Amino acid sequence: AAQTNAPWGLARISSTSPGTSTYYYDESAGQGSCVYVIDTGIEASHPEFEGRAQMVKTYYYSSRDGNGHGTHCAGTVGSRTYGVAKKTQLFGVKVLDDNGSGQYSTIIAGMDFVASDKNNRNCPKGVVASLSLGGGYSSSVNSAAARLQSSGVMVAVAAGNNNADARNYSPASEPSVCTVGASDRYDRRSSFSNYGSVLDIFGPGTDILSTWIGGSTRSISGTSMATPHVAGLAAYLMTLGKTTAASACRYIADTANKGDLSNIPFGTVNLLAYNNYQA
Ligand SMILES: [Ca+2]
Repeated sequence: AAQTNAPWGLARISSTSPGTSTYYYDESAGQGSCVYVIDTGIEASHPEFEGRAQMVKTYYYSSRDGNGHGTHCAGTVGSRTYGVAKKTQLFGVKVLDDNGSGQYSTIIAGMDFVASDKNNRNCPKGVVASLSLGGGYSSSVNSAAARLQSSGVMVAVAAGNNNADARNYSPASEPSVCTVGASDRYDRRSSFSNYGSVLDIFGPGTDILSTWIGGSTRSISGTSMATPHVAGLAAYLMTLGKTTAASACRYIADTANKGDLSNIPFGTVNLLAYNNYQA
């Protein structure tokens, strides 16, 4: 399949080179996989989701995304126009309030929720979780992310936006999950992206067009935007049978575009997520 005039980040993850605008992908498009978006919620009624999104848990008075951030992330995972895995099922877990923040105890509960809830969902091709959130180092937050990954979910987490070593942030610093840094359309490390030996992979994170609340769209930036590119890529690859939840981060790193990014500090991987689709 080919989607012309796609958001630059979609075009980038199916290209060996920057500067193109068509997204190429196998038409299976993540069908039969599931991605949990653990964030501010998802505006499921948005037509861009085509009935494939649903809120499954909230820790607040409503399951509505009153912020937009979670809807944007979900759109990069799996919206029809802005998504990597255009046929995946999307499940929203609202651990962040409408101001975009959440207590670590609530975030931990939401991770353990996903580890159990996947047993209530039909995901024959596999399960992914996208965590575009984080704060300072917490062993409890890291151990929750480790449990989620151990349970058989491909966990993708944002590296953080501190232009610092991700070792000091959670869940970014949990070794066993897939920690995602951000790049821009000219293949630079995004100025704000964290780095360090705990990163597994980079994805597009600067000026990312996706869905927003009120049935809308907008472009925003962050490692929060890079993470769902990787989560959607994992779902896509698991539907194709190329990898599994336990192995997907390594598979993505093995098949990434290697050595092509700029402003990568010494000791940080120079790997950019790539779907290696050949039509
Ligand atoms: Ca890792």
